[PDB]
Amino acid sequence: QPEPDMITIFIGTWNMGNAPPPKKITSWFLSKGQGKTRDDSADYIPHDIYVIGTQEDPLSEKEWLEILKHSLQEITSVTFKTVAIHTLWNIRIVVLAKPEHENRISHICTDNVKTGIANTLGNKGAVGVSFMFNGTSLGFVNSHLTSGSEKKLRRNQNYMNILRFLALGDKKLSPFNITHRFTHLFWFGDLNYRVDLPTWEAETIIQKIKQQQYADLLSHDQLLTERREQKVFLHFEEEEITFAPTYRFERLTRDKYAYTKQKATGMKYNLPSWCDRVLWKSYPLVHVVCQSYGSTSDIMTSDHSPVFATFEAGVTSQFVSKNGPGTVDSQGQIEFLRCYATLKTKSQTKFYLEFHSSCLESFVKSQEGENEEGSEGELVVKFGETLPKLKPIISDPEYLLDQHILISIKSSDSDESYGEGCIALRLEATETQLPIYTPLTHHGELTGHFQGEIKLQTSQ
Ligand SMILES: OCc1cn(-c2ccc(Cl)cc2)nn1
Ligand SMILES: [Mn+2]
Repeated sequence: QPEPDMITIFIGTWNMGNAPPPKKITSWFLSKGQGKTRDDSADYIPHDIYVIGTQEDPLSEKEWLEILKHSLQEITSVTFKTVAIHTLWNIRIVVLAKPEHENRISHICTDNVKTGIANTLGNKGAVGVSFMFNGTSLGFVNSHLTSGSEKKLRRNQNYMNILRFLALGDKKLSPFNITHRFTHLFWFGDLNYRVDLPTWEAETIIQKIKQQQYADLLSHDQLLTERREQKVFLHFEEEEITFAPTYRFERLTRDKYAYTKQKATGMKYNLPSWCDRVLWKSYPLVHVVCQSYGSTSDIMTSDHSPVFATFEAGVTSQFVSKNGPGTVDSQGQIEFLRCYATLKTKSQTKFYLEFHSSCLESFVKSQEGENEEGSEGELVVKFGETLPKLKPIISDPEYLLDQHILISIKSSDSDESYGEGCIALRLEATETQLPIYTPLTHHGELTGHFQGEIKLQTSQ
């Protein structure tokens, strides 16, 4: 029974509005309703992994797991296995997988982050799950960010705190945050970004929605505008939105947006918004294709509609050779030529690189680079031909071309990372000098770039 090279992953996010779900929620898991929906012909075909994020979830873990498993069994006739469940207050993540994957899934981690301070600490934050699926690392974040149209900068701060403090994946990857630890990272939730249009335009927005004319609304979506200005979710993807705003509905129908200020809203307007979102970030040149992104029409217990997204995701096998794991394969090597880092820092410390990859027995430290003053005031750290030759554990090109090298540029003075990036080994050629490039980020913000050339030697 061969190992898969692709799986499908269902991501769901639903702010349940502290109400129990209705008796049938199968439309969510089938990707049916509005937007990019799943073909009817696929309805019986189970996804490999279902990741359910809820916010304002009033249920116990046991109660929700029973509903989820019985929903999936009804759809697929498969009894899904529980990989992980983690709850912070009323923010929950459930990961379910087909039973055939039980011996493919390992290194399961869970964590949460509480955002805010005093007044603003106690109900917002994020839960996350990570695990290995054979050779592939997968991370999942469900966040409930700060509410309110006039709090986009707080949401961006919440994002920055979650990606800095959520402790998932391989703890040896000490320079790297969750945005570099996984082959595929999915980040979803009630992100709470709003359509930034005047209050007076509420009924205009509603009439645009009823015409299915979303363009003038999406052009004011705070998440899209903050992402375009590189304020949040740098280097993440989101499928095009083709479904109506998922908030704020009158409960028990979907015919009515409830936007007006009420004592119950703290006298705030809740103009129709795409609060409920799914984004992803995958290592360079790994297959990931969004196959659905939409909202249900028939689940009306909450003032939010559920959102679904499904993905094809490339996965690799747990590779064994005669040599690695547990030794190197002399027939393999990774060389870096004419490499330099460009950093936004004012600092004048010397810098060194660390190279981290599961194709190495352990991470590799470089010698210090040569600082030059770049023309336009930047710091250029030149490594030229000084970088260590990396010795992968397996030389087979079917393995090595699927791997990735994480790079951290660290201060010699403090050993603190000034920038992290990732280089794919999925090269156009072996034994050939080829350009490489990654942006560098630190705690999610752009700090520079790393570029040069690479020369990969495989057994072939
Ligand atoms: O003790 C290790 C461990 C493995 N798993 C697990 C559960 C469900 C699936 Cl589908 C796969 C793996 N849970 N704990
Ligand atoms: Mn950090």
